[PDB]
Amino acid sequence: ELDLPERNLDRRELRDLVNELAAHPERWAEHVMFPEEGGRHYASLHRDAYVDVWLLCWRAEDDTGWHDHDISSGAVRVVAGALKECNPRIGGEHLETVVSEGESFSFGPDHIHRLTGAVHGSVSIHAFSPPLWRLGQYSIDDSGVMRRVSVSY
Amino acid sequence: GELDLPERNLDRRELRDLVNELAAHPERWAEHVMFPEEGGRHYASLHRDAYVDVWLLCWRAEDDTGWHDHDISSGAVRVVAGALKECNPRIGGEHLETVVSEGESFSFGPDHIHRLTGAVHGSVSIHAFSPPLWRLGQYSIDDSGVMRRVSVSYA
Ligand SMILES: [Mg+2]
Ligand SMILES: [Mn+2]
Ligand SMILES: [Mn+2]
Repeated sequence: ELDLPERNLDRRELRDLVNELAAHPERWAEHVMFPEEGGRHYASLHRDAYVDVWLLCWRAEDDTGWHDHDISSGAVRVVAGALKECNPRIGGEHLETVVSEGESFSFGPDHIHRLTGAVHGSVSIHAFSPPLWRLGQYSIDDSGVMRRVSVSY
Repeated sequence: GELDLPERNLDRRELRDLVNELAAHPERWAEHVMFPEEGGRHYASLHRDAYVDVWLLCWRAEDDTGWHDHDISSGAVRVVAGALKECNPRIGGEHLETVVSEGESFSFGPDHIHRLTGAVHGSVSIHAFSPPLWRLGQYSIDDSGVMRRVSVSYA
């Protein structure tokens, strides 16, 4: 439990949150784990009615896929390693951005992105507000038409 | 008002059956026909409950829904009069367009992304959603090309 307001957080507060937490390894160091081949390691660092905070440990094999967070704003802090944040572009020229250790970014609830290209041993802290309850997972058929599946997580 | 429908969700086929049968019963919707001189596309509610939403839409040639999805709602359209253009997005910009003319209908599942543009003034269509259309995702494109989905409450 942290000293946060009794409400949903905007993306500026979420960014400060992931960084403040990166600066307190005492609360996330023990949850680091790189499954040799299970699923992308999730570790709840704090969950309440207003915020979900996760620690993610990445293998080179991990990819979120194109997705959105419905109504949830979000922030990411790379603790170690580096991630690839891609934002969709109609036309196929998808904007791609390498986010290196020490760096962080945030976004509002309308964000569509994909996290991948994780160098082995990468560690990141992800916070969502309101809590992440439903996501939209996009897919493109062989023909080219795009879909959005609402999923539970 | 309210239609006498089952107390459960309807699938795509049932939603298409519904909009087609309502077209054949103008007593249920003829009175709600209206084409705004100005003030946004006209929507009139025919039925809203915990399982199904039904709307009558009256189109002017300018009207446009924009690119959007229906979250978890399956849906169906019947064009009663005139015609609409049903566009489906394509990464590349070559969006798939399809004129839906009077008498014609189509259904879709919850994963559908589309845009409907009124093709002719005086067009009228019936739209049904199950589960109810209480949340809608409206897509936008910045000149950078980056696309974003704004979730909206339509309940
Ligand atoms: Mg709390
Ligand atoms: Mn995400
Ligand atoms: Mn629609």
